[PDB]
Amino acid sequence: PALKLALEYIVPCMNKHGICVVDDFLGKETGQQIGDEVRALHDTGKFTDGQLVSDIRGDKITWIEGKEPGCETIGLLMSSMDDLIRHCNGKLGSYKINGRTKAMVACYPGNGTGYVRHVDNPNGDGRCVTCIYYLNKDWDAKVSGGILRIFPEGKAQFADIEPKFDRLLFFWSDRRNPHEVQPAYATRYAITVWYFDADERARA
Ligand SMILES: Cn1ccnc1CN1CCC2(CC1)CCN(c1ccc(-c3ccccc3)cc1)C2=O
Ligand code: NI
Repeated sequence: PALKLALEYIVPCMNKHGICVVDDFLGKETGQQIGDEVRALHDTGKFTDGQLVSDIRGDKITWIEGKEPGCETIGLLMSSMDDLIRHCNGKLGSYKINGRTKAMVACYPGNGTGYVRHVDNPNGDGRCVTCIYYLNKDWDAKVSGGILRIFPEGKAQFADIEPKFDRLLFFWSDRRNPHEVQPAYATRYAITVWYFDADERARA
């Protein structure tokens, strides 16, 4: 229920906390299909070899426009993220969201790598909202790790997000939300898109 989710949940939660989670976003049939497509990209070698950690390598990535052969349902996910944001009108902060990046599909290989603490957009590059879709069936963070931990600015607490199947996450891309991915001991997939604020971007 896009507009309803938008108006009753995503808008008030973002404006109050700046971090929001939607479980069971596309449902398990579409979700599995996205899973399958991401796995096919992995098995057919479309991912990079992974972030040079040490040689130990971490998260493998691939940029996905949405129209590529074999990425149709990823395309569908993207269109559906786009619908959510659009049905938010201009009510996320005072931002006017007019574009987004392609989809970054990330795959942690399960070798104990994660991702160091960072801010997605620390220097005003246009990106106002980070949108992440998780695809990991029966993820148990107690056993496989890979929690996304956010450190909201000015709070003395963590916000730990499990990379659960069919979960969608929004958070502010700027310094309000430093985050890290804790070590992952199982294959962990996520798809991220960033939304641009027209003014910040016209001006980057
Ligand atoms: C893996 N993961 C989990 C949680 N956090 C992360 C890492 N997080 C921060 C670093 C990345 C990925 C996300 C590396 C790519 N990237 C990125 C850079 C530049 C642009 C860009 C530049 C110009 C014009 C338009 C877009 C878009 C995206 C990031 O921000
Ligand atoms: Ni990040």
